[PDB]
Amino acid sequence: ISPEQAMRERSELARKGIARAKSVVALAYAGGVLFVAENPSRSLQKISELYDRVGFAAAGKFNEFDNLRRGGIQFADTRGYAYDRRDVTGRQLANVYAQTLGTIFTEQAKPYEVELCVAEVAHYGETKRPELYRITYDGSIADEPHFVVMGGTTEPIANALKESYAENASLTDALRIAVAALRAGLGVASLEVAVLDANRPRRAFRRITGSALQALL
Amino acid sequence: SPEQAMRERSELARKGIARAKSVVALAYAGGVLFVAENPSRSLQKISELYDRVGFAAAGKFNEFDNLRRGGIQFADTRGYAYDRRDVTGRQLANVYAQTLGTIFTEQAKPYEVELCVAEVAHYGETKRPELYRITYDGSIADEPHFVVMGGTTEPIANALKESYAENASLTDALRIAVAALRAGTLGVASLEVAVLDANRPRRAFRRITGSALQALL
Amino acid sequence: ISPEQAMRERSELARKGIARAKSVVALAYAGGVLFVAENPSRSLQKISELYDRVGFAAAGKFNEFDNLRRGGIQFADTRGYAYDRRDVTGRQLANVYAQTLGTIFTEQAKPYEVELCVAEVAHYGETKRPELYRITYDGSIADEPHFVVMGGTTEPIANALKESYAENASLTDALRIAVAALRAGGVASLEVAVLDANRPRRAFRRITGSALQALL
Amino acid sequence: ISPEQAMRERSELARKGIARAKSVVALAYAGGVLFVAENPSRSLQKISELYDRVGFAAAGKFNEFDNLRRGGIQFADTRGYAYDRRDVTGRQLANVYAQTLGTIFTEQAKPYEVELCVAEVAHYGETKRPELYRITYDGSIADEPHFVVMGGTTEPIANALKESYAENASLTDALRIAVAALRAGLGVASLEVAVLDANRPRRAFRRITGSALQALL
Amino acid sequence: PEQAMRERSELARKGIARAKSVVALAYAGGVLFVAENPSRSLQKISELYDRVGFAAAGKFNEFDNLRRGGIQFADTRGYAYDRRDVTGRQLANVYAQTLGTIFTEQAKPYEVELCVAEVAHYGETKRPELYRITYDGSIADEPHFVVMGGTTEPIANALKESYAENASLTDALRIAVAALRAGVASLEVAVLDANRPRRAFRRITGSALQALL
Amino acid sequence: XTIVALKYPGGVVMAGDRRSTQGNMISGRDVRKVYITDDYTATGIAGTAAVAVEFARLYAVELEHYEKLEGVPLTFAGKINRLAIMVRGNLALALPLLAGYDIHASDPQSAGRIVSFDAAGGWNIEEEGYQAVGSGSLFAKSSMKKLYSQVTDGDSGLRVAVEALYDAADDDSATGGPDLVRGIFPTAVIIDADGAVDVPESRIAELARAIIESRS
Amino acid sequence: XTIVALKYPGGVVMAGDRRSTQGNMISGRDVRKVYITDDYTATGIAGTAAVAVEFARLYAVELEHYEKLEGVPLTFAGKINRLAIMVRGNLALALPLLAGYDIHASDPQSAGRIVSFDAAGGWNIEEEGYQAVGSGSLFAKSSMKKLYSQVTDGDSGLRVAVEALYDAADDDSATGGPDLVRGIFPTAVIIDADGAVDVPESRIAELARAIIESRS
Amino acid sequence: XTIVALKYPGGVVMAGDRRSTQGNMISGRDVRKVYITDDYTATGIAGTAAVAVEFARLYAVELEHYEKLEGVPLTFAGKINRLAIMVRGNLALALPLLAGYDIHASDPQSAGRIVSFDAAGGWNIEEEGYQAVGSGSLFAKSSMKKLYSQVTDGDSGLRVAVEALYDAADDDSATGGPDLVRGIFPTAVIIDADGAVDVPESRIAELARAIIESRS
Amino acid sequence: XTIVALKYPGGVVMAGDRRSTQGNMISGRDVRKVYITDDYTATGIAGTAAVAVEFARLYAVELEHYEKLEGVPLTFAGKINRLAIMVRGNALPLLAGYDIHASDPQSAGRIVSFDAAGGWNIEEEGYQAVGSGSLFAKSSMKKLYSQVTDGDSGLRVAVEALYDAADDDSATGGPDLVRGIFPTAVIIDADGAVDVPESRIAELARAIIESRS
Repeated sequence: ISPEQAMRERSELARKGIARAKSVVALAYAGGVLFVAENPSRSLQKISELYDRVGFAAAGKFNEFDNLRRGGIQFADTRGYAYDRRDVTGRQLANVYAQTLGTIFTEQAKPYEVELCVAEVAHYGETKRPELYRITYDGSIADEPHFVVMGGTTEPIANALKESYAENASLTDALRIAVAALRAGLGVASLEVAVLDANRPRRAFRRITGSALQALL
Repeated sequence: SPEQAMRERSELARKGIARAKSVVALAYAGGVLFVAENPSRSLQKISELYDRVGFAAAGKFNEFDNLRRGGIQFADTRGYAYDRRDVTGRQLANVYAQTLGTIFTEQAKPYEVELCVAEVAHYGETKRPELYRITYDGSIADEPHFVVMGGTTEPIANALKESYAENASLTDALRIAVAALRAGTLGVASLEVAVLDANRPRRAFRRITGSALQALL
Repeated sequence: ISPEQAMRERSELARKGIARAKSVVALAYAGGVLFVAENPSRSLQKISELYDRVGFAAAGKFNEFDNLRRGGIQFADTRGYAYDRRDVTGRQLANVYAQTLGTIFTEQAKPYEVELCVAEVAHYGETKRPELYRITYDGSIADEPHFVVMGGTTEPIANALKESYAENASLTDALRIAVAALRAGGVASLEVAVLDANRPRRAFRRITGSALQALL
Repeated sequence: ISPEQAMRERSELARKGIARAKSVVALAYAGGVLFVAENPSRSLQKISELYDRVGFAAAGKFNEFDNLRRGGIQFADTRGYAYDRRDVTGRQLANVYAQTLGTIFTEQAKPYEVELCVAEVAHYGETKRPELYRITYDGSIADEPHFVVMGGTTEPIANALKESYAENASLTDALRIAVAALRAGLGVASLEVAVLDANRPRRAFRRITGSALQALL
Repeated sequence: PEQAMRERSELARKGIARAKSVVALAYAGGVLFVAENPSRSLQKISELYDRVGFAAAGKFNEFDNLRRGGIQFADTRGYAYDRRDVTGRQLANVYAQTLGTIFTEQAKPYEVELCVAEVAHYGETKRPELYRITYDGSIADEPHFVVMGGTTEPIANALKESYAENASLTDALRIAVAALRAGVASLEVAVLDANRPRRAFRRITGSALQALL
Repeated sequence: XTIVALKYPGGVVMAGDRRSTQGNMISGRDVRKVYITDDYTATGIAGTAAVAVEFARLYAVELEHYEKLEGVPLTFAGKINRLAIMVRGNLALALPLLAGYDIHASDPQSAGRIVSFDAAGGWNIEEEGYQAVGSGSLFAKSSMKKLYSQVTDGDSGLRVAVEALYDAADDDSATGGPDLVRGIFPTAVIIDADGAVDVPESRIAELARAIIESRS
Repeated sequence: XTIVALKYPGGVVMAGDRRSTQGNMISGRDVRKVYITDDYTATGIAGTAAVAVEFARLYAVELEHYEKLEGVPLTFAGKINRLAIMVRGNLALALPLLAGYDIHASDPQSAGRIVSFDAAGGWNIEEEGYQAVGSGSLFAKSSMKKLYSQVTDGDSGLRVAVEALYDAADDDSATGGPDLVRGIFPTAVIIDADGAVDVPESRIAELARAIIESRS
Repeated sequence: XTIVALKYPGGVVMAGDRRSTQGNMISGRDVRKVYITDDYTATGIAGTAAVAVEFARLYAVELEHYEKLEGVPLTFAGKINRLAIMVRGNLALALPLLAGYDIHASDPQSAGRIVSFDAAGGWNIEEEGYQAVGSGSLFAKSSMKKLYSQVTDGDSGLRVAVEALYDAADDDSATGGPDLVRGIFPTAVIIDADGAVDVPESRIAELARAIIESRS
Repeated sequence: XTIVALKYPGGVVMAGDRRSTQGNMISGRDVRKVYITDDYTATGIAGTAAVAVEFARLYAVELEHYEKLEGVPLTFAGKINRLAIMVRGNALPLLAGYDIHASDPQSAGRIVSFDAAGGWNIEEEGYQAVGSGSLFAKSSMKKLYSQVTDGDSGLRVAVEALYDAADDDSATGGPDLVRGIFPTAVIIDADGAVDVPESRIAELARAIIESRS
């Protein structure tokens, strides 16, 4: 059974499922990382905390990425308990996601129709540039320095960001640049917003909802 | 067809390696030098394995990192059960050959990787550095001077066949390697460099980063 | 799925891989058995000791025959420990390799691209003619009385030996007849070793460096 | 392909491998059963003792029939120990081989390229006619009363025995009648000879080699 | 999926058609088994349990394996419950499950056709039972006779006319020998004798067999 | 309780008492301890009704199982072997006594066989003519010792066996004597070339009543 | 009980008594404790009839099993190794005494072998000429110490073995002496270059009679 | 045996005696019990040479294993965690004393760390300045209690550690004093911002001689 | 029983007595307890003939197994590690060896012992002994060790230490002049491990005895 053939059809099945789903954007700003996703749902989340300085964002089939979300928290909590809280990093989680997705694609019947983003900010009182990793349906991992765009039609959103992005932008500015890029290919009702706030003492993940979000939007 | 499946699997792998960035490993006066085109701060293609043994790879990260970890586990287990001297480059190269060979023949997809295992002499001993490269199919080759992996290898290999000098200094060997790479800007920001320094008493692996790497450039 | 077809394609895949690899020659001489292989490598060995009077030589894909070399050593040590050192024979090891290769040829996705030679000389102070076995990729075992040729293009090397072979050739003579015979298909390119019947227990002896030049 | 076919492809695969191999003859004489085989080898045996009054002979691929020889000895020794030595019989062993070959022919990828003969003589001081069984590659068992011919080109050798077979013929006579037939379709250097001697108290199998065989030829 | 079943069934029918024939019939004193068998040691008819018998046609190695399996089953059941638990239905049922599983899970289906027969216990009056179990696990309850192996139709038709219920031993044997053709060195014969105290299975061989022919 | 077995010219006889106790209390007066296991063997266990019957049933099943599977009975050695395997497997308790007649032995007169089992589950072919197991075994053996010379056939053999059981009861409160009031007597099996047969109660009653009148 | 073994020039002899006891009670007068296990070996166990025969049977099966599988018997060292593995496997009790003849030894006159097993299951090749196991072993060894100088061949060796068993019975109530009333004598096996043979009972009877007449 | 550890401004020092005893008998005089485990840690075990070195070796392998896998060393808290896991895994014996320097702590003068383990396998970060384990630990701690005020740097810290071990040996026969006849002295490790280094035997010998001179 | 080992310039020597006892009874007079395990090592166990030979055989197989698999022998530290693994997995051996890879050849001799808990110990005091006569042997070597200047004087001290062990411990066997049985010994230097001839041990033993009378 042709390996070429199998591998191309599986890639297509996955790419199409991701292209059919809503879009997510993750970008580096002054106070950390900002996650913005098109999400009409009030209960089915696409963005989540993983560990203290590490966040998660995904696009694709919910049941598939939530399984991964849950699994990542599982892996993170076990590692931090068996070693120290500082062992848990984005690189480690991205890596773990890469092995998991790679195995699914290689081994399961249908590949996961997901695209993941793992981000990490500095520990409190430290100066380290935010890290953003893109993990794709086949286990490919990419280290992006500025932004990550996942799901739907990525090209017009990616091109809109290359132009608008500017390093060390404030929260309000970064949000608008992100909401604008999502319109290239929407308010409180159709959005999910969260930040990995580097100024938080331990848990960097913070959700920006309701009246507080309208204020910055 | 058994004959056709093998050629396809070979092609799938060869294409994935050709698509990735390049790595060069070469013998010099003070040991072995590894130079890779690596923009990423946190994802590494070069690593320590054991006391005088080093690792370098090209291809799909998730796959070669999994092998890097397996090699470290193997080496640590061997050195503990026997003696630290049992761990050799030959041994590690052999283990990678068995592992890659098993993956290629028996998995639904071969690994899109090429690996180089290098070894220098123990402190105060005179032994010529050894360099082994293991391929996606489990083929192992003993190279006496240099190893080139990933991307378009031919122009980088030919550039070295010409510019390669035995017993070259650190500064000279680095430039000959960076040139060779450039053929296929390449500053500190885009380079991952390390040496297996034979003058180190136990652990030969040393990373050359930041301001210290600028000086030798 | 066609048994006749699958069996022919697997045979071809193996044959081609062996034909692509460097050549090895194993022959009987006065003091025992002599192994000579084309090997540019200083660390990746094609010839090896198995047990006290038993030797190993292979041609093909390294990772595959090294796995078999290790497996044969594991088998031999386990047998000799559970029975006596004399239970380990060339016949036994060749038989085990035949079962192993035969099973690989049937159950694994890809057959092993190897050809193996197991040789045995007499115990110290005994007179028994050297035994040489050829084990092929499919599990076929052949008892050869004079020489075994494996890997690459075997016919010109095999025919070169059929003519140049002397029953009780000396070490120096046997080596030249073997090196000459390879050329029909020096030190930095050769791996040489003997199963010396005059050694008290361990017959396997590697002939390297200055000592080998002296015989060439 | 189809199932009627598969079974045919296998018969041929098997029949061809047996036709390619050297020939073996097993015949009843006065003092028991006589086995004669074309065998240039001094160490790779085609004829063997199984149990006290039971013998084995085979033609085909060595690795395959030796595996069955070993399997038969294992079965016989286990049976004789769990019941009594008299439980082991030719017919019993000839049925075990039929079940084993039949299972190989059906459930394994490649049928065994073998043809087997199991012979049994009477216990000491008893009068029972020698029994000869032929077990073929597919698990077919045939009860032959006078002789069994296996391997190579069987038809011309069988006919030559018919012309020269005499019941109750002496050892010397039976040997010549057997050697002549093999020749039709050879000395101590190229022959394996053995008898199941009914006059032996317990172990009937006796090898006739060297000078003693010359003295009979 | 449909083709596979058809092909397999066809393969099975062929091997059975290539083999010698067996006949099992009800008579006055129990059940009678008659088979074409040149061999002196490879048996096609056997005892299973006290009142239960076994007869088969097809590939020897395959039906002997089933005979052995049936004896194992019967001996285990009788020990775990009582000797009366073992019946023809039970063994046929077990053979049906076994052949059915083989037909569905192995590469090649068994080239066999089996007959399990049962007579009454001593001093009881129950009509003999005869079961035909085929290669696919189909079980048929036959009231008078069962014909297996070879070319069954001419043997089955020859019995349909000449069949007398309550026939004696000598008469039943001749009607059976006369229907297979449609001697002692070309036959295997046995009865499930309902007049036997415990073990009903009795082989009729040699000089005793010539008499009744 | 007591089981005795003795060889006579032409065969063997095995007899057992009928009592079962729970401490000093009589819990059984009708226990049958000796059972025919095949056409040529019988077993006896100096234990409860259930142990004696259950063992015999499992053993008889095993012997007939072999006969149906293989077409022929096990040889006597094979029967003892299967029994030993069964006894050693139950010690993973009272020990069985086997009485048999080897139909393939060359001398039919001495073809009778007695096999006992020791505390560790080891078998023992008896060569002295008789044996006994159970709490009254020594009294039975010492009685047979003095009476054995009177054994010339099946009947004088049976008589000696009944008298040994009577002596066991006379000295061991755990072995039951002949009960004239209830008409309960020891059971017995006699095996010769024609096979194993249960001795009729009326022959035992007659022997027991005569031993009684004679000692009165 | 007592089993003795002694090396004579060109051979080895092993002898065992015939008694079995249960406390102070004589339970056997005919126990056979010494058995030929292969053409060149014999085992003796100072235990019950069952332990002696069962151990010997399993050992004999294992030796012949190897011979049929491999085409040649195990070397003597391999025979000891299989016996040791069997002994250690039964421990994890009475220990065997192995007597043998190494057909492959250089000097045939001293090719006789005696191997014993200690409480922990360890083997020891006896180098002093004789050994004994069992409850009368010390008495037998101390007797052989004084009589061994007379062992110049197989016959004198058989005579001394019998006299050592006689001395063991004379001082240890658990060892049986020659029984002239019943005609029961120690059993023995002699092994030399022509193989292991059972010594005829008539030969042991005359030796026992001469020993008795001499001490009278 | 006794191991002591103390914090000085800028680092930590750990020292151990050299004796080993099998009851009242001196079985060792050169036992090394303190080993550097990574660039900033050292472990000491008040046990045999093998327990001390085997533990240190396994712990050092684990720390370096993490560094190679993740690219950075574990934090100090993670090093203790891995040590605790290893200790609890061995208890389901003598307990580890860990000395270290946290290179990530804000105040370098107090970055030295001492961690002990109780009988149940529980870790304890010592905040009183020093700790000791072993049979002479109470004598060593009571000596350090009176001398600790003298610790102003690395040298005086080392002197106090050697004098604590001297006091342990003076009151506990299982702890070894400085042996002037053989030139054997306590071993010691010193860890500061530049890493862990073995203290030269010559420096310990001078401090030991000054302590001996002072007590005289 | 007693085994002794001592370092001499450029070498090491190991010797062992020949007795075995069962309580107070002498069960053996020719027990060999010291065996060469590879070209540069020997092991000695103060136990029965079987324990000493079986342990040595398994250890010898393990050292040669590694050499054939990896092409080179284990380093000395690796040989000790495999021995320790073997001892912990399982009365306590004494290992004597020569490190062909050490810097100074005169001092390359090695002695490794094991304590009750299975812990290894490299001995740096010059000698060591194990067994029931070990304290007597060590106290004897303590006074005689300054006389060791070479291979031969080492062997004499080793034999005299064993003599002293037997003189004070009834479980260790002294030289038996009646039977001609003497302690066995192995000597190891740069040229490898060799069994010391019985004739040389016998001579040293006679001179020790002559000197004491």
